[PDB]
Amino acid sequence: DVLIKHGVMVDATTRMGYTPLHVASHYGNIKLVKFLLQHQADVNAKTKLGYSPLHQAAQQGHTDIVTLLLKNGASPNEVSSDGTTPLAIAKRLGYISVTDVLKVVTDETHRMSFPETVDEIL
Amino acid sequence: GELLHSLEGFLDCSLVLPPTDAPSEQALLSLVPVQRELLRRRYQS
Amino acid sequence: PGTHKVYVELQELVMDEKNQELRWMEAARWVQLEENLGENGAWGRPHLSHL
Repeated sequence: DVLIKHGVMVDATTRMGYTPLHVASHYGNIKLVKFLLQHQADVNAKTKLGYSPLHQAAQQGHTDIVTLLLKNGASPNEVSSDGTTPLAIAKRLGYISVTDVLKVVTDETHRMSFPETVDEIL
Repeated sequence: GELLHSLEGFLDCSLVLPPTDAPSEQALLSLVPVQRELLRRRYQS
Repeated sequence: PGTHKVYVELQELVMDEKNQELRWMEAARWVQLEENLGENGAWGRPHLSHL
């Protein structure tokens, strides 16, 4: 809230194209996902490898982020450069709950995306 | 207001089954696509 | 952490027998599927919640 009021860009991208909505969906922080989406974050933003904030939620098994991202405009059919859809990933790591929700919204038809992290410590 | 909006979406995807004189257990299976599409409509915006 | 799964309990204001005093006693519970408490005291079969 303090950062966004200052004028911080909501859709800032890292070297590989990850937005703060990508990171919040990846780490299972649904309250910040709602906060970012309330402040005009791109729900269908893609990284350089074509991963949506919905592929991160499905890859990490966060079913409630999957629900909240779908209800805010996430596409269950956009594919990544690796050739995976947010559901195929759910089936690949065997997340039954994420597969069940993404199965309803996804029509008929081995790389893991990880946001960069800071390893600094004193 | 958010709770009311969620409840409006809940009612929009609710399937009302009116009374009928002949329960066939097969015409009830004709509403499988209806329930599937109503769930896609709740799980989607 | 932000959202958890929810276990729902339905309680009704009922009067007992031996005392005729009002008490909140459970009637239904929702864990994915719903269960209703009968007069005998046993929770019934889980069932889809029709309204």
